[PDB]
Amino acid sequence: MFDIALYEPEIAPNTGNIIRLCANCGANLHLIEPLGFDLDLARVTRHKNYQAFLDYLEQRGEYRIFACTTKTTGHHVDAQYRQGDVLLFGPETRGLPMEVIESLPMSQRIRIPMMPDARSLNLSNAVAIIAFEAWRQLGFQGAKGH
Amino acid sequence: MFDIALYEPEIAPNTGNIIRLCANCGANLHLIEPLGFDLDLARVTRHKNYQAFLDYLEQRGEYRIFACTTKTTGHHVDAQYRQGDVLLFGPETRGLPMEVIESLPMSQRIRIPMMPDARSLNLSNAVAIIAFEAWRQLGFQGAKGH
Repeated sequence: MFDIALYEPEIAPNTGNIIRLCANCGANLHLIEPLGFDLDLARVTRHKNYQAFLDYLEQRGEYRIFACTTKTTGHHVDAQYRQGDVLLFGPETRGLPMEVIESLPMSQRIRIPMMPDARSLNLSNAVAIIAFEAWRQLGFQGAKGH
Repeated sequence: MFDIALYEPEIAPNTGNIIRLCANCGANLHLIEPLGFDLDLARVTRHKNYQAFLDYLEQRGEYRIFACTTKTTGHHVDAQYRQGDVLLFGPETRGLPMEVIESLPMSQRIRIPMMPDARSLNLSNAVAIIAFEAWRQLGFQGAKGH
């Protein structure tokens, strides 16, 4: 239904959790280099840089990049997901650069609700939250017993 | 709006992630002993056993225990959450015992959708998924800018 992309991921254990998460919801995982670690992987694709990631997507049919950012008023539930959507996340401590975020329509910028004075989410929990909202809107197509 | 409870949690790093997660959605965290590790914590309460956990809840107004289990046809989106609900999770590798699950109405037993042949979810990702679905149904009451 959709894919997950990590921009320059930093913490290997998080990328480990996100690989398992991708198997549970049927997503393939895109890692945009450079990684903060050295690197089952049958659903994992590495891209040299953001532009190479875009060049790879153009050849593979319909897509939209939804960027996880605090720099928006729209939450992950307000977006309307479609087959081919890609859920993009920056490093846990830095988020995505402005040149990536500003390349996207305002409606493809999504923030996860949070209480005032809370710490950032663990990246893998943020992926799980957005991935399961996309999958909900797509009727959990592919789920066991469904 | 709601609280999270871990039955005999095993892996400390997961409990760490779930503490941060609880701060993001405004939940308090209940740990039902024994823990698999020795143990900010201002929102964390330890209970000697399941019955002590129930004795603590009875004195603190309206509640329902929703148990995360594969032993149900109903998914986390089919449940209708209310203020006072408690989201209960067993250890990642064992899940909850039958004597806990069977004490609950069938509508308080929830499973997260998953692809056939996927590994179990990391516990903290399963908590994030159910916690953010409850919070969605409760209008993300308390969220920044909301």
